[PDB]
Amino acid sequence: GRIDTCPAGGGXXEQXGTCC
Repeated sequence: GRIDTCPAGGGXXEQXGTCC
C-alpha cells in the first residue's frame, strides 16, 4: 500500500503511489 508507489517518499502525493 503506502510506500509502494512512493518509496522513501513520505509525501507520496502526486509524486507516486501514496495518492498519485
